[PDB]
Amino acid sequence: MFTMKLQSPEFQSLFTEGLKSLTELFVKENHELRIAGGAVRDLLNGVKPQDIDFATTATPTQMKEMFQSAGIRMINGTITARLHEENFEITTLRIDVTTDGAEVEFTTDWQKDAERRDLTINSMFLGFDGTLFDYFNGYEDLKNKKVRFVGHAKQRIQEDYLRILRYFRFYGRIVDKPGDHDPETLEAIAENAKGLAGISGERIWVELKKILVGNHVNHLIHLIYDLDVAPYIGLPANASLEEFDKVSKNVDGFSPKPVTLLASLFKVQDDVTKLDLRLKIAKEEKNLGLFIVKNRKDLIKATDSSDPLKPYQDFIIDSDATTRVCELLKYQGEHCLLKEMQQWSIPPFPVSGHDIRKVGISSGKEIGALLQQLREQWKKSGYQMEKDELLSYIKKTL
Amino acid sequence: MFTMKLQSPEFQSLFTEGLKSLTELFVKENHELRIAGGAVRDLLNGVKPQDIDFATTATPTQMKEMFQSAGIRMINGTITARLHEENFEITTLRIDVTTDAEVEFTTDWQKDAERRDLTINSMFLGFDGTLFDYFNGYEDLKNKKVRFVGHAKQRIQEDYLRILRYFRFYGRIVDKPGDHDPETLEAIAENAKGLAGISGERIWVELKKILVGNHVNHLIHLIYDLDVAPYIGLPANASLEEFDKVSKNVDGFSPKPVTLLASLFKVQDDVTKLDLRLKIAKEEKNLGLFIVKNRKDLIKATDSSDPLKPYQDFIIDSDATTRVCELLKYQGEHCLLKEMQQWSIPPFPVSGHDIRKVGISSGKEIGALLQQLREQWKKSGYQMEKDELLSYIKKTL
Ligand SMILES: [Cl-]
Ligand SMILES: [Cl-]
Ligand SMILES: [Cl-]
Ligand SMILES: [Cl-]
Ligand SMILES: [Cl-]
Ligand SMILES: [Cl-]
Ligand SMILES: [Cl-]
Ligand SMILES: [Cl-]
Repeated sequence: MFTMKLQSPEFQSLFTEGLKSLTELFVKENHELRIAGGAVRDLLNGVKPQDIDFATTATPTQMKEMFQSAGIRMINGTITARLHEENFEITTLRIDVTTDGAEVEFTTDWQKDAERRDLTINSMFLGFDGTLFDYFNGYEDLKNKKVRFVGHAKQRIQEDYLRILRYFRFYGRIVDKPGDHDPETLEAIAENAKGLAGISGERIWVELKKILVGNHVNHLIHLIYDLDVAPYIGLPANASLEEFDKVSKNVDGFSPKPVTLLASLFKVQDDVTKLDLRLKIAKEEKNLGLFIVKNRKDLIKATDSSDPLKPYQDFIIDSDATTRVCELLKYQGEHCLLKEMQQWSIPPFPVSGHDIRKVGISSGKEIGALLQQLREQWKKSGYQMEKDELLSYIKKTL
Repeated sequence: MFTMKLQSPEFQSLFTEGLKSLTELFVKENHELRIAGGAVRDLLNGVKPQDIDFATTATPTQMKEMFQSAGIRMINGTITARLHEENFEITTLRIDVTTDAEVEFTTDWQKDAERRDLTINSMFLGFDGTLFDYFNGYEDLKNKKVRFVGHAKQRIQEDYLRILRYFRFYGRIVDKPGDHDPETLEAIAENAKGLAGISGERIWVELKKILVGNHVNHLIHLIYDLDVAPYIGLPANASLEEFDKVSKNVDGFSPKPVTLLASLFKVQDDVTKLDLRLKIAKEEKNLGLFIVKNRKDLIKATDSSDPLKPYQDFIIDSDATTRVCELLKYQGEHCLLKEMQQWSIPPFPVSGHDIRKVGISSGKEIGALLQQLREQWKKSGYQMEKDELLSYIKKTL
């Protein structure tokens, strides 16, 4: 028969020498291997996936044995094999066992493993021929832009409260015009938001960062506040949503770091330190937040000036600074200054003691006095004058 | 009082704007600065020195502060300053600390002199021309004596490369070779094996200086006689008769070091073995191979119209000129060497359009006639010019 199979440049680009060797090994050893989960959703949406999860009927012991006998190196129910300088993370199909005191049972039933997954658009498998295995209407849901739980929203949320944030993230990722949400899902989120207080800051921060750099971040942050999710994920309860609205417009299209956008919710430095206590963020992330909150009102472009970028250049010359300044320029919506700053090479002071000796000066004190005069001119020019102009200038002084 | 100070054109020639600026700086900052080492020996021998070693009581930290404070550029216990388009390498006086390498800075000139190797290299010269000599180096220099500060055995064992230094400086200062201090020869012979622990790069630097310096014949003989040869990458069974002939052949004609060395090599494998030990440059290796391969067969066309022709043919058929000129030096062909060095490689002087003119229009016929002329031109030793070749071909037609 003829049947529908996926074909695209995004799918084709996955078939590296490693992947071809892996798929041939599993065929040879009579174990089914398929792409699973988020990679499938990405492929169906026309995007090459990264960090693919592969799924198999082989148990972890069978995979170990097979890789061992085939001379294939393993790294790290999941086994990671390395073939042709590429890693492949492969997980045995499983069913969760209900316990009072976490346990799974391996299975070869693809439909049972699909039923374990959260959202219908993430519950699908793809064969390497392009056959789609879809047990929960995920394909139709994806096409209709519906973000829906496998089974009942309340039950799936109460199994892992982080799925509240996943709902938001995938909604941003697939929806075109935001606004339509299933009321049973919103009800489930609002009633169970408090469950997020029991989830690690690390897990939350991973998802929140994806929401912040993803599409429809304005809609989603508003919904997070509107459903009272915000307090349980380390966000201040009384944020300036007006500032967030301005800043989200400012950074749109300019690849903000997640903390850049999050800082528009912070009134004071203490909100960064409170967020850190909850979400356990990296030093770089915290310092970025403090930098923006500290400098957003005062470190601003010069107006009626020869170089509007001069205050920012000063801050950089006087002292990681460039990254922080560029984020600030995004935050402030200074689109016509952002790229200039990204492309600005920090110039050293271009005049040396020797340059002054060459114009006839011999005294150390006099050389230092002249260099100081030249540093001031150089800084005054917005760090733009070069050696000859500066030396020309000093010869006049003399 | 009146005292003896050095005065010569060679000493005066050092006093550039740079050197004057440098000396004034050290006086103003109250640090003694003197010329040291080999530059002093050269000056005492009547020659302007090239890569002068300056010595000072100032520490390296003091010199960096002095130069920075004065806006003077430093380059890369030694500090190098650039003033008035010239570099000056200045080293703080030091003493070596015995360890199971470390030094201590000193302001005692005599202690730094005692660290130096040979008495003729252990002196200092003030910029007024005062000589500071703690180990009889001036007397040894005038008497042509190459003598260690302290005992030869102990100094050689601190740095076995000092064996080659002894040879080098013996060739440099002695006029009639033959008198060697027996304690020094004994120290060399007993410790020659220690050169096996010295890197080939360091050895090759010194060996090259010996090969292009005076009295190379005596020195290579002494290297073999004292059994230093096997430890510095030379073959044990060399043809010293060939060496004697070639050292006489190249004398006065500035041989490259490998040109003279190749006279010790019986076959190409000796070049390859020297290279394994001494890690020589590709051009140095290829010169050795060229000489060994060609010395017997690439020879002048005796009793011919152009004796140089074999060599010219080699160059035309394909660094070849440099290699051939070294071969001519090797071979003692003094009456051919300069002619080759001044020979411009001539292009074949006739083109197809010359054959066309008074031609001949067929491309095929043009190429046949040009071939005939290339042949006459080569036959003539590449000296016939366009007009002579065209007259020749007109006759042929
Ligand atoms: Cl690898
Ligand atoms: Cl958790
Ligand atoms: Cl507000
Ligand atoms: Cl960190
Ligand atoms: Cl600077
Ligand atoms: Cl060494
Ligand atoms: Cl012999
Ligand atoms: Cl030609």
